[PDB]
Amino acid sequence: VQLVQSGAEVKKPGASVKVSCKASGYTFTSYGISWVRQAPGQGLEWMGWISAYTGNTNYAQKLQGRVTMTTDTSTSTAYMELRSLRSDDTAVYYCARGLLQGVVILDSYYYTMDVWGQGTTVTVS
Amino acid sequence: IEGGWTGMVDGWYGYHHQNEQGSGYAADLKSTQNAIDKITNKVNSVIEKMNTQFTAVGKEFNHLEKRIENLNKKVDDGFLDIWTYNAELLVLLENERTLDYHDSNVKNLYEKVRNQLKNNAKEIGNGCFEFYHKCDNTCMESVKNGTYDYPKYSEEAKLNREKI
Amino acid sequence: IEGGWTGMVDGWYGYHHQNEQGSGYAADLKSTQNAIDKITNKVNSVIEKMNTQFTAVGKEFNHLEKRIENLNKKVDDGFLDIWTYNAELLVLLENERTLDYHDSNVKNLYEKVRNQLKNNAKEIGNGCFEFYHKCDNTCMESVKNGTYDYPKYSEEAKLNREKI
Amino acid sequence: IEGGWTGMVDGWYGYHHQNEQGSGYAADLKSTQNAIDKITNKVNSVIEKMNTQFTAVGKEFNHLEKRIENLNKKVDDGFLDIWTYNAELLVLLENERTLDYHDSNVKNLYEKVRNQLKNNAKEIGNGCFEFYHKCDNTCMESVKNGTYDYPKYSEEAKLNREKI
Amino acid sequence: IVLTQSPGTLSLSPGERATLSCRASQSVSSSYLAWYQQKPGQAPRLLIYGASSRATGIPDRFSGSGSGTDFTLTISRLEPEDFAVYYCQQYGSSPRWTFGQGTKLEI
Amino acid sequence: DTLCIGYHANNSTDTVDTVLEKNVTVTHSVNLLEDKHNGKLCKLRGVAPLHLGKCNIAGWILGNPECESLSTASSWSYIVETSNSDNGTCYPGDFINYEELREQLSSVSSFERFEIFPKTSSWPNHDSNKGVTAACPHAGAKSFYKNLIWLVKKGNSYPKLNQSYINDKGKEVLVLWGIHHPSTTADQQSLYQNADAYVFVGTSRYSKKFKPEIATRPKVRDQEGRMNYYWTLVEPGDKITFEATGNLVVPRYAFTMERNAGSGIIISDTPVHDCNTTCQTPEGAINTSLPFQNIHPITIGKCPKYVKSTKLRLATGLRNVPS
Amino acid sequence: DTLCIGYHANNSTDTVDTVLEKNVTVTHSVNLLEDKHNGKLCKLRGVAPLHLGKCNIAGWILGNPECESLSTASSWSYIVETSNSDNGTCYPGDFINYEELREQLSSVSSFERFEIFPKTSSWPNHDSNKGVTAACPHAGAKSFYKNLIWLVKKGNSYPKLNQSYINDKGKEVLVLWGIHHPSTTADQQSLYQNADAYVFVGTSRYSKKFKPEIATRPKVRDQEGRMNYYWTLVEPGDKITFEATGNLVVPRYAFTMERNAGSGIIISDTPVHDCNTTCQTPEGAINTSLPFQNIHPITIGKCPKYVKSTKLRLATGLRNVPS
Amino acid sequence: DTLCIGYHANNSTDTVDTVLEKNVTVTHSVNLLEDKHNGKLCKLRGVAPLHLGKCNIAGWILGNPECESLSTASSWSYIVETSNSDNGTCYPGDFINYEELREQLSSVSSFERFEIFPKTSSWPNHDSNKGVTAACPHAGAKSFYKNLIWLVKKGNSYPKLNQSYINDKGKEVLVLWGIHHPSTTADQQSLYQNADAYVFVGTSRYSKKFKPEIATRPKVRDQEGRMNYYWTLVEPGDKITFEATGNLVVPRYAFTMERNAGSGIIISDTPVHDCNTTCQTPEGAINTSLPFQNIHPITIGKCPKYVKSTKLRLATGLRNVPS
Ligand SMILES: *[C@@H]1O[C@H](CO)[C@@H](O)[C@H](O)[C@H]1NC(C)=O
Ligand SMILES: *[C@@H]1O[C@H](CO)[C@@H](O)[C@H](O)[C@H]1NC(C)=O
Ligand SMILES: *[C@@H]1O[C@H](CO)[C@@H](O)[C@H](O)[C@H]1NC(C)=O
Ligand SMILES: *[C@@H]1O[C@H](CO)[C@@H](O)[C@H](O)[C@H]1NC(C)=O
Ligand SMILES: *[C@@H]1O[C@H](CO)[C@@H](O)[C@H](O)[C@H]1NC(C)=O
Ligand SMILES: *[C@@H]1O[C@H](CO)[C@@H](O)[C@H](O)[C@H]1NC(C)=O
Ligand SMILES: *[C@@H]1O[C@H](CO)[C@@H](O)[C@H](O)[C@H]1NC(C)=O
Ligand SMILES: *[C@@H]1O[C@H](CO)[C@@H](O)[C@H](O)[C@H]1NC(C)=O
Ligand SMILES: *[C@@H]1O[C@H](CO)[C@@H](O)[C@H](O)[C@H]1NC(C)=O
Ligand SMILES: *[C@@H]1O[C@H](CO)[C@@H](O)[C@H](O)[C@H]1NC(C)=O
Ligand SMILES: *[C@@H]1O[C@H](CO)[C@@H](O)[C@H](O)[C@H]1NC(C)=O
Ligand SMILES: *[C@@H]1O[C@H](CO)[C@@H](O)[C@H](O)[C@H]1NC(C)=O
Ligand SMILES: *[C@@H]1O[C@H](CO)[C@@H](O)[C@H](O)[C@H]1NC(C)=O
Ligand SMILES: *[C@@H]1O[C@H](CO)[C@@H](O)[C@H](O)[C@H]1NC(C)=O
Ligand SMILES: *[C@@H]1O[C@H](CO)[C@@H](O)[C@H](O)[C@H]1NC(C)=O
Ligand SMILES: *[C@@H]1O[C@H](CO)[C@@H](O)[C@H](O)[C@H]1NC(C)=O
Ligand SMILES: *[C@@H]1O[C@H](CO)[C@@H](O)[C@H](O)[C@H]1NC(C)=O
Repeated sequence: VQLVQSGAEVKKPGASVKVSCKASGYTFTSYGISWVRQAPGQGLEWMGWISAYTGNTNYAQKLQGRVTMTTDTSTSTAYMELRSLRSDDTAVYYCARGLLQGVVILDSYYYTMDVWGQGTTVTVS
Repeated sequence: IEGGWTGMVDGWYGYHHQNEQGSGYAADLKSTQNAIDKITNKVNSVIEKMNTQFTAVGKEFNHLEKRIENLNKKVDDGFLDIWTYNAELLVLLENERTLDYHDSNVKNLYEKVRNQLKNNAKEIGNGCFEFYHKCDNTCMESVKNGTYDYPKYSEEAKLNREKI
Repeated sequence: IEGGWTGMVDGWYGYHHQNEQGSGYAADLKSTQNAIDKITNKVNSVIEKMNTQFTAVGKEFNHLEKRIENLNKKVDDGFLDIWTYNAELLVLLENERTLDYHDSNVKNLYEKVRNQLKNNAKEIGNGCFEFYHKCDNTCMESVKNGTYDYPKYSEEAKLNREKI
Repeated sequence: IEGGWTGMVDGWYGYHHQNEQGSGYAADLKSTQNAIDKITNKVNSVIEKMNTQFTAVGKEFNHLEKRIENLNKKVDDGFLDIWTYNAELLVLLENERTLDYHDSNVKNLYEKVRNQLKNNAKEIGNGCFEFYHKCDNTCMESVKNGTYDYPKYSEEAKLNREKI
Repeated sequence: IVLTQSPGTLSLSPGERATLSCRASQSVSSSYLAWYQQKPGQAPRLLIYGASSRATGIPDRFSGSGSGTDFTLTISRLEPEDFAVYYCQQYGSSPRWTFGQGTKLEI
Repeated sequence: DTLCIGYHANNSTDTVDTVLEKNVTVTHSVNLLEDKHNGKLCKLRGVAPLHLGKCNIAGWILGNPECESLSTASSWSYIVETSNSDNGTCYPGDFINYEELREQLSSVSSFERFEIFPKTSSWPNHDSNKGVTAACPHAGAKSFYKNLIWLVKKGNSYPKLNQSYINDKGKEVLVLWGIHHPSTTADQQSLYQNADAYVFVGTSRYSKKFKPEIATRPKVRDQEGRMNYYWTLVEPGDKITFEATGNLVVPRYAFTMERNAGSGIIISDTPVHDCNTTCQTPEGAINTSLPFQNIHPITIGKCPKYVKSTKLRLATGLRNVPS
Repeated sequence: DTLCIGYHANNSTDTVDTVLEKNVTVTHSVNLLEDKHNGKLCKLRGVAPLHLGKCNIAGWILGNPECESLSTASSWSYIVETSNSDNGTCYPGDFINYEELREQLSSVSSFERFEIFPKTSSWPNHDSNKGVTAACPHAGAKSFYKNLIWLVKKGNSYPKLNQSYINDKGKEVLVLWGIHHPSTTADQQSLYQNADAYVFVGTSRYSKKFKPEIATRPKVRDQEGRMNYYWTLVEPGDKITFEATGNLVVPRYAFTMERNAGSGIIISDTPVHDCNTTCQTPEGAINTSLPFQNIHPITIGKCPKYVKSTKLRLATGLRNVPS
Repeated sequence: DTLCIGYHANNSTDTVDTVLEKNVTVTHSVNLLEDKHNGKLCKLRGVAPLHLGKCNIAGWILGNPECESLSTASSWSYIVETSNSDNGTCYPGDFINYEELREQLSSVSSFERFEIFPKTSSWPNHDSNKGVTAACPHAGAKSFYKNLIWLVKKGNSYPKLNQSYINDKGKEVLVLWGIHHPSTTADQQSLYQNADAYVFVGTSRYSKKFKPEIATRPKVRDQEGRMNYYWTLVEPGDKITFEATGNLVVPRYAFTMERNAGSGIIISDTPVHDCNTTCQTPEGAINTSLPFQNIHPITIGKCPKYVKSTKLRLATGLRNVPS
């Protein structure tokens, strides 16, 4: 039903950052979890997707090698590791429920992001 | 291979785990997901590739246009036969392929295990394998994960073969 | 599995008996009958699934309806082209599957006898197996029935290992 | 079989050799010739089975023949939907068939190699084989052509197996 | 794959049609497109699941359409909440999503 | 002791094609394409067709003298014409909605001919014993149509016709009539009184006024005039009326028919024989359950679909590889 | 330490047919054939249909007094007619090119009624208040069509009509009129002056002259005389003229219309409910996404293709064989 | 001392869709869908097309003076009509069975223009030099059609016309004619003395009498009167008779035509060039043996079935995986 993001923090360039997304109200392992970045202004550009059920991931081609995701299914929390942060990467990241796994998808609903979190508002400076 | 398992909770393909430290029915997550995604694309290709336009069928004709009215019926009947016949064969052919496709994947899983073990376990022939060497749950997970090494407990298996 | 057997008139699949106590060809009637049932259902599915209505094809038009006669001709030619193209592809595709199906089944018997015989016979690769152990007619019958009592033959294999 | 070879001059299937006299890629001429001829016949069958008769698609009707214009449109739209749906499914199913056909051919070649080298080479499972005995260009060419005679080397591989 | 928003609703009054549309760079299935609404200061929410239908807890005023490369939102009547940024979500063949530029409606 | 697994061989030379290779020999196969026919026409669903060796539909329905010898059946599934059958219209002319009539008559469950307006009592004021064309004589008798009679002036007078009929049967009634178009005014007066003629025919659903078109035309069958042939169906319980001052060919016989199905017309020289079929092709009836045939694109009944191909044969057996 | 390779089994009873085997139970399946409907009619594309109910399309389009109460929508997605449709033409007669009018009206982007020739001032030289019939009374009032008025002689005088409509609107205009065919000459003279008369209607596109066809006819309703009904489309800017001395039934109302993408006419007694659907069937709205349906093939809209087969289901899971 | 088995790869970018997965890269593929054309019209069956450029089929077939810049050909593959083909019938009118004539003219194996009724001797009692109209200008002066002539009274008298042509050729003859409908009675009386006049045309199979319909019509192309255009085919051995007392426009030229009805009518604004193709599409000719094309639903000849899909690429090679 809900997605809860971890608290915001301010990091210096060259560090790595851990972003957590806790999900509740539905079976965690039926749905995948995606991340979307929103810089101040501009618009949404997709960050990545991880299959909570299978552990499969998919990342933006231009960002390959610096973004890695894992899922802890015993705690029901997804984790994102963002390497080599630069100052232009200040943005609010959102967690969303993505394509579901384990059954045949006939409806168009499940190819969309239905529930979205509050946003972690990570600042890089 | 020889029948399905009612003990699985979530998944289509999987393994039976019987060990001194525990027991259960752990699904083959990567193979099930690849097969399901391919079946999903198969069904969506069958459904979405039907080209539908905004049209209307059925026409009113005058007494003196019976020759045309039957032509409309002829057209509808011809399309009906085509749509019935191809649809039946399509469904039947897709179902045949789907079942063979699924059987191939389970056989592939059997081969996946077989080629990985490299004579470190006894093949039963009923779709099951009995390990010669002692295999812990970490070993079992290594087999499920597809990263299991025959050398790691190779000599013990040979000794257990001699014990035959 | 290379060429066929000219003397086998009791079935499509079977076994070749070459023993000093007797020889000859014999069908695997359960497998052969399974092939017959699936192929018969296949042909009946191709035949029975076409919808046929009581209709009339061909219509007479006068010299001021050539446009309409040409429309009827276009309809008949379209249906003729669709039915010929679909029938030719259905026949060719299904014949490929029928032949592959049969080759799969003969390979399935080869694999099944391999799994029953295990290490008690040398594979030739041309569809033949040469037994190391002496197998009496009834012993053969047990092989073809899928009830080969492997442990009572291994004791002779122990002596045959001194020959290899 | 784990990836494509961009260094091959020609042929769809082939071999790579690593030896003291040389190293490189070569085509399997019999398998590649058979696959090329069967695929060419498949393509020619797809083209040849359609034989359109001379027609004139499109008819002009006056203002007070609107039902006839809608009937002609109905016929053209129906044929358009049948041909589009059948063409999309024919190409998709044929492409699925071609890719499985190619994987079957390479697996069958792999199995033929297993049949000749069943007891002479270490199976790795990634498309590679490692010889236990020393093999020069002549025995390698024999394996490529077929009919490699196992007894000529025999026990030397056993001693290397003993060392391993 | 990319989309161009080409917004035509940059400034308009409440009560009139917002004839906003999205263009895809390639023809896509209607089942893979969705439209999102985000009010500044709040997290985004889903508005339409596919060009042809709406099945969520949202007022009946939101009804989209579209085919091929040309898709529209066409929200029939505006209100104070309604003016918020709109996004196009396009699913590809891989498990990957791409977004358009979007646009803000000025009150 | 050697035990081999393999498959049987056969002396059959049946050859099939596949996607990947052509001319594959198999030991057993079945056909989908029927390439055989009986060469005979026969009854469809148990009711014999109406066969008109010399007459066409126009001849039979109008009652051309050459059609007197044709048998009348109570029902048909289809109508058979021969390729040399052209003894149709006697007086040169053209049926209006001819093809519509030809298709509507293709299948009748109950067909009866009856005299709608008795020749000897319906027209006491007109001469019904003339109207002779000399175009289609019967044994030199110059006879006119048997189902229609052509009325002429009694003698220096043509009293106005006013006739009506009530369809008191439970089935549809097919009523035929014609309009004569003399070539000249002098012939209009010689044959009919009152050069300015009116003809009106109508039912509750059908209502049409006719006038003559008097002009000199090319000679056909040695006559320079023309006749138009019209028809209509009278629903049960309705009324059909005729009003005329001349130039009207009135029916004598009319047909009662209950239409129940679609069917066509076969043009064929094949003789008719008693056989039990489900589909009739102009080349001959077929005896098959197979999905396709290559006999003729024009068939009647629950026929296999026409395919322009030499063979559609499915393999059912094994590839035939000699020892 | 045992591992065994196998697959999921379930309690599902879905049975799927394939080529090699029939009645195979599968753990999961997807239906391709839709066999449900809402059971009520709804608005195709969200645009309301025109519901005539008991009244036919000729009746409503002509202003039949029985169905005067029908409202007019500015747009239609399709037309709903009941199976007991009656009160079409209210004076015995027959529309010519009736089906073409019905087909053209099946889908209209814009449809508004206007008075083309105002009754009060358009015909001061003729009596417009006696154009009534007992054939189709409104509550026994002995009235006539609402969209057409029937002019009769005034003062035993019938001046020639020379009326026209300029058509300065930007959309096509549908103009309907009729021709009266009295039972006898005495009725022509009693009702109209000038027994020998003509009616001419034409545009740049259409030009046709009509003449009364006076004859006694079979009685329909309580009258023998008949009316023929005609319609034309008037192109924008194309002047339409009505020149007549004969039995012209002049229009009073005409329709301004712009046609939408072609649709059809559905005949059904199903009640109309207010909802939206992707597709309309005579048994009710269907809003499915599946490629096939088995609901009566007279659908309007973009819809699944109709098949006769009882069931079409694709397997997605494995054969369900518990062990 | 090792060997590896594997498949070939190359620098291929061909993208192939499959049932289970999309956008598969293959080393070889065959494109079954033609999406290219040469942008030009060309010869079909080796015979040059008839290209009208600016003329309508009606304009050319009646001999419209603006169309004189076009020469005819002895054989046609198809007829090309452009989007600017406005120069059709000059005089306002409605060409009856115009679409059927267009179908009959779609292709002819042998076509020649024959002078059926030479002006010098065919009408010694009528004036064949008048009949030019402002609605058919040529060189700034009033003119008329070249294939038809409009007869008027020669000496304040219009003798009855009786002319016929005997078809002494071995091919069918297409004969065109028309009938004039003056705006008012005064115009017919000034133009023709008879006023009450008829036109009769007939053959063995064709017989029709026409009468002028005199009425005031909307003004089209500066004229109120109308012309009706008719045509008929005369089979070898038959004759055509024209009998009229006024209001007849009679042919001067007629065409001998050995018909080939297989072809159609193409609408295209692209020029005709020299090549040999098997199918012509409005965008341009194609040269292909492939089963499918996505260029246009409307094509003439032996071409691939139009398909709306973007691509039907059939794989021939194996999956391309660099490694
Ligand atoms: C699971 O498989 C991956 C394959 O790369 C491997 O890297 C990982 O270590 C495995 N996990 C285990 C054995 O827990
Ligand atoms: C084959 O084996 C079954 C048990 O699996 C047994 O019941 C049957 O009698 C056997 N038949 C023969 C011929 O040995
Ligand atoms: C095959 O041999 C049998 C004899 O067993 C014979 O009856 C049959 O006609 C032969 N068929 C052919 C095709 O030679
Ligand atoms: C197949 O065999 C027939 C003779 O039965 C022969 O005419 C034809 O050319 C052959 N086709 C091929 C491809 O071998
Ligand atoms: C079959 O033939 C019999 C012969 O007496 C006939 O009565 C019956 O109606 C026929 N049935 C069909 C279906 O032709
Ligand atoms: C029947 O047709 C033949 C055909 O040559 C003709 O000679 C004969 O006069 C015709 N008879 C009748 C009665 O129509
Ligand atoms: C058709 O075949 C059946 C046998 O199945 C036979 O009884 C019947 O008489 C045949 N009819 C014809 C017309 O050949
Ligand atoms: C199968 O079992 C599940 C258990 O949750 C139940 O919900 C479902 O309805 C059952 N299905 C059938 C067909 O019994
Ligand atoms: C399939 O099973 C149903 C019962 O669920 C039965 O009524 C039907 O006849 C069966 N069909 C076949 C072909 O066995
Ligand atoms: C539309 O589809 C939904 C399912 O998504 C269904 O509940 C609803 O009843 C349908 N409406 C109609 C009118 O059929
Ligand atoms: C859908 O139906 C509802 C019924 O209340 C209606 O209000 C709404 O306007 C309809 N949709 C459209 C696009 O008109
Ligand atoms: C409408 O039709 C009914 C059906 O009989 C009839 O009773 C009624 O009088 C008709 N009303 C009008 C105005 O035609
Ligand atoms: C692909 O590689 C070959 C190697 O010879 C080269 O000739 C060809 O131009 C290359 N293709 C492209 C598109 O660069
Ligand atoms: C297929 O995938 C490749 C991967 O980079 C991409 O470049 C190409 O554009 C894709 N083609 C389609 C049609 O999606
Ligand atoms: C092919 O085109 C040329 C013109 O370039 C022409 O001369 C030749 O006759 C054409 N071929 C045929 C068979 O007509
Ligand atoms: C030919 O078309 C042009 C189009 O502008 C028109 O002006 C001209 O009058 C036409 N010629 C004739 C003879 O009608
Ligand atoms: C048609 O294509 C073939 C294919 O090689 C080519 O040889 C021929 O010249 C082409 N003809 C034209 C007219 O383009």
